[PDB]
Amino acid sequence: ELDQLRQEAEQLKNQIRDARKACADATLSQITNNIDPVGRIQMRTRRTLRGHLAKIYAMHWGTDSRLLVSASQDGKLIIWDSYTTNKVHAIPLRSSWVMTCAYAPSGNYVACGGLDNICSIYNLKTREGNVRVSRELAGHTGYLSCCRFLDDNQIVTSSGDTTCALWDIETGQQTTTFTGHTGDVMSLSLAPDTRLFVSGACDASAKLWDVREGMCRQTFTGHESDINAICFFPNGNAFATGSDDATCRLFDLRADQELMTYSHDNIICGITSVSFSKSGRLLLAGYDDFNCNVWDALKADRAGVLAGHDNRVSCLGVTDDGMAVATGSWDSFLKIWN
Amino acid sequence: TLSAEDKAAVERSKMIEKNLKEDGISAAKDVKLLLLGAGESGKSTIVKQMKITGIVETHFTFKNLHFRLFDVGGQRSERKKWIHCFEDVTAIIFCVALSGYDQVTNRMHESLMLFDSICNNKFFIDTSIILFLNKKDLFGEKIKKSPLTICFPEYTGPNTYEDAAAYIQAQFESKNRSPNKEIYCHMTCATDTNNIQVVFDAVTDIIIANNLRGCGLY
Amino acid sequence: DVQLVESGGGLVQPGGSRKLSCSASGFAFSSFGMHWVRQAPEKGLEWVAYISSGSGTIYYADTVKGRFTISRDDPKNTLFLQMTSLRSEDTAMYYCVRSIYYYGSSPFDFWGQGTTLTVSSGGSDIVMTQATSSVPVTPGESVSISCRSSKSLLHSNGNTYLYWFLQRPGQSPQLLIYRMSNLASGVPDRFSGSGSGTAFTLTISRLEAEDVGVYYCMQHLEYPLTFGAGTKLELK
Amino acid sequence: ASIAQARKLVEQLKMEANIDRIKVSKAAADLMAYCEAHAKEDPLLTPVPASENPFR
Amino acid sequence: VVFIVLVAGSLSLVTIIGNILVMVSIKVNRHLQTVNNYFLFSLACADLIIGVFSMNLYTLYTVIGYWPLGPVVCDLWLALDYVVSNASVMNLLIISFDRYFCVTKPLTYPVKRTTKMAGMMIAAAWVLSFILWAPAILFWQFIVGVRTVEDGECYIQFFSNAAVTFGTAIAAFYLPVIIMTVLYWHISRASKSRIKPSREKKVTRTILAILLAFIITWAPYNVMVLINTFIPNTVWTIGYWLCYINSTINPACYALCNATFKKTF
Ligand SMILES: Cc1c(Cl)c(OCC(=O)N2CCN(C)CC2)nc2sc(C(=O)NC3CC3)c(N)c12
Ligand SMILES: CC(=O)OCC[N+](C)(C)C
Repeated sequence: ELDQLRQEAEQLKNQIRDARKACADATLSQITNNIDPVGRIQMRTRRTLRGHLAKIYAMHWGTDSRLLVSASQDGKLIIWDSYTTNKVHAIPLRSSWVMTCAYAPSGNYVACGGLDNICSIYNLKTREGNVRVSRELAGHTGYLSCCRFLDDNQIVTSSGDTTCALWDIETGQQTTTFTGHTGDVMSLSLAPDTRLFVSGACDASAKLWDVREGMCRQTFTGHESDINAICFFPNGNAFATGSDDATCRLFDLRADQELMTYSHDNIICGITSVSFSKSGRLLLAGYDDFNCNVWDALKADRAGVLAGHDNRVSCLGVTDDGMAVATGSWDSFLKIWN
Repeated sequence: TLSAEDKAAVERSKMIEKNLKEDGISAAKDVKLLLLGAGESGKSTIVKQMKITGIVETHFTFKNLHFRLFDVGGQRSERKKWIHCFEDVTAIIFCVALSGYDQVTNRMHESLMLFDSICNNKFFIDTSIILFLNKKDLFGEKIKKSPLTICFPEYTGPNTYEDAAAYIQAQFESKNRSPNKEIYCHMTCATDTNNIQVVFDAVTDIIIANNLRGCGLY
Repeated sequence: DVQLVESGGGLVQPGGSRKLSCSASGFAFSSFGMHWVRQAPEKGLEWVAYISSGSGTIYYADTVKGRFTISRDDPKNTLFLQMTSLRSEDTAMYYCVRSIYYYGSSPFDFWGQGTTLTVSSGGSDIVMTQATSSVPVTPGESVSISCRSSKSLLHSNGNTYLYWFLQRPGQSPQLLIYRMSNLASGVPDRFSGSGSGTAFTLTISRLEAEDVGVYYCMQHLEYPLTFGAGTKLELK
Repeated sequence: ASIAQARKLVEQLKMEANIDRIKVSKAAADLMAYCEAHAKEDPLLTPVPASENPFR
Repeated sequence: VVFIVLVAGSLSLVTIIGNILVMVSIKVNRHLQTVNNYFLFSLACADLIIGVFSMNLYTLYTVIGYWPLGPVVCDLWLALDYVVSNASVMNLLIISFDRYFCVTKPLTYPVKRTTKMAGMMIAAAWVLSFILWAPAILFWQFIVGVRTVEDGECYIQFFSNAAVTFGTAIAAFYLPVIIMTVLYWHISRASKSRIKPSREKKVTRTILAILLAFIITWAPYNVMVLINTFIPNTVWTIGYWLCYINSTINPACYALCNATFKKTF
């Protein structure tokens, strides 16, 4: 009976591929033959934030485009002021191996996680002064890779046990569980309206979930290695995925397939972070070869480089008003560009 | 100055930075080690002399030196993704059992292949390995009624004990192929005190070698 | 709970000396700045001293420098004020406040209950005026109070340092607005503020009987800190 | 016992095989329109003068 | 003689250009640069200045037979000369100190040290030398009462005057040599392998090379000075020219011995 269901699955995938081929008429690079190029983009290191000692693994902006969080492997989680290069808090951690950090949209809580299989949630506005651990969520069997806040009551985490979870903070119970991947999931991004999200695993696949019911809705498979970072387009109808084969692609939700691929022969190294700009015209991608590249999101031609790091960039993120981009690498420093 | 108040904030920031520097100085004293092995390798033994899911942190102090041991065999996940966080360690402790007679594919060959994999990794090119050969007395009983040709097809020589052990040790040390690291060997046995001093000497030697080469004194 | 209790006050003949202590229990005392704000038998508030976290910076009022001294002993979480050559103008209630300072913080949030001290018979400051002395109000009505400064309070950083307090009868003052717009934690949403530069207002909507007292405005642009006379509110 | 796993896989494929799709040129035009409309509100591709850049 | 003014001038060109092969290699390669390369950078800075100015000017001097450039301007050269010379020697002494601390305090010293610490040490090494040398040369003229130095040549005035002649020699040479010998002895002893080209031989070779270079180059000048106070005019031709050779070999000994440096051809 197993072979019958295998044949049925083959029929299903043939139907899917046929439909995807039928709905395709011309490529997006053929549509953009007339629109003018954006020119080269030059950016300067405006601020350098030198507080840590070990390598930096995560970073996330705040909502007001001024506050920042850094998570590094020396056991510290220190929030910065971007305009005045100050430190406003210094949170000592329990486990020194951290791979993710988060900042709440309202600025009241932050999160952290790592190889200790526990997502910790810290309270910043305590009446008694210092910052404290509010909960310690522990339901996974593998390590955590990416944690994102929905609101002050619920969080979404992605782990190494090939599963993702939605938590409720006041209770500590894993409200809904997302499953279906074959290998480790290593990235996650929330849509602007926070109703549905995407995740990127190490089986060269990215899936689209919905947080209300918990059902995988679309599967996209183009890559040839592990996918390491994911971010949406601003309008919530496309996203960009970075992998370990020197390639990053743009997938369309409505068309249900790939649109462009961004690779140039000079680069062999893999991606570690991907983000967009405010309007979606530019695409920023970190790399293992110690630099950051800017692509034309509609023309697919490099428009500049953000060099200036002694070691590989591991985190990357832009603000909510499009003013600055922050890059953090294993050299224990963070940079701000404008 | 034109910084109004706006002035206590900088004082708090400097206090925080002082705390970061003091914590770094305090945490610079300890020595970091990583523990690797395979099933039935016997790493639990070398752990149990130390004590007297996720990552476990066995902890001990010997002769005014602060030690940390990380056993990550419990992390049953993809290895390529969580080893890079474990670079900058002082040394890697490797456990090999002198019992290759049975299939898990031979266990000894699996251990040799895994040693080759970990020795030539991109991140661990310059991290010295301290090597432990367990079951010293069991292999002594075994070799009395078995040849080493079964483990290694190419072996030629005696079927005694010391020579057989030396052949295995040489085969393992054959894999380093780099000029800036060394493999230290100690043949442990059950009921054997001192396996902590075999680590103290190695760690001191590694630290002084790294200091000599770092200050360009070579 | 957060608690600040003072003790060590009494009737002392002029020219004497005395030591005051402020005991703290319920917060991270070592990471706070502490002030001393005093109040005459029936007059308003007057700032006295200040000590920072780590005891780095100390400031004094010009009228009390040299006679007094301020110290803290953070292992035992107690604050001190040692005063010598007492004068007849120093008969006052003495308070103890906490003044955490960072981006987005809420300084002057908790005020102690104070101690009574009585003594027997024997030009660049930012003067701030509150022309109204009292306003009679009826429950449920909307009332607006004013505080006019001398120097414009808008620093180049975009900030504007003005605070508002409320002193209920027979109690200790609370904090309502910090930096001219930010409503404090625990205070009702009824209160709101506005202004531009030197003209300041505080708007109360649907006032009830629980918010009757005297309102003070404080400047924090530069030391020394200055208060106002305070506008009183009374029923009917 | 793997029959349940295969049934789940085929059910998921059938549930994700009934999604309506738009024609690609329309999806390409939508992104171009969005990136053209919001070009004046993006302080990255068109540099902003130092007068109102807060990182200067 | 048109060749000695040319062949030795190439040495000044060699001395300057190579030090560039030291200045830039730290800046561009960025893998060679660490927290313990600022000292080599400062030494390269001093040695470059001696190579351009002092070498060219003296090459002119020794071929003329006298100094017409300036009867009064010569004080600036001498000041630059002795200031930068003492700068190089202080940098070598500081390098010896840092190596001793790194070997014999293996775990705490690197983390305790900060870029500010290295900068302060280098600044002190410069400033002590400059304060020691420049005012003394500029002022002992007046304590004589008359500027004895005529237009026949130019040199340092207190040559046979008082005991400043000894003190200057004993400090500037004889203190760093003794300190750097005892330190390098203790360092070469600490390199033995407890466990049991050995790692110890490869280090003792370098120690002997550096020590022999410094002592051999600076032996002639200082031994001349003392006995001269109480030299046929010609012998200083060779005495000064050995010190500049020491200056030009410093980028070879300290910098090129490191393995990572040689790759950056
Ligand atoms: C450094 C120096 C000093 Cl301190 C010096 O001292 C003067 C001197 O020796 N005496 C002894 C004999 N008395 C009659 C007069 C004073 N004299 C020279 S001459 C020279 C050079 O370069 N001569 C050229 C021919 C090679 C020097 N670098 C030099
Ligand atoms: C410190 C010192 O005495 O250096 C002398 C250098 N020389 C011989 C070029 C003037």
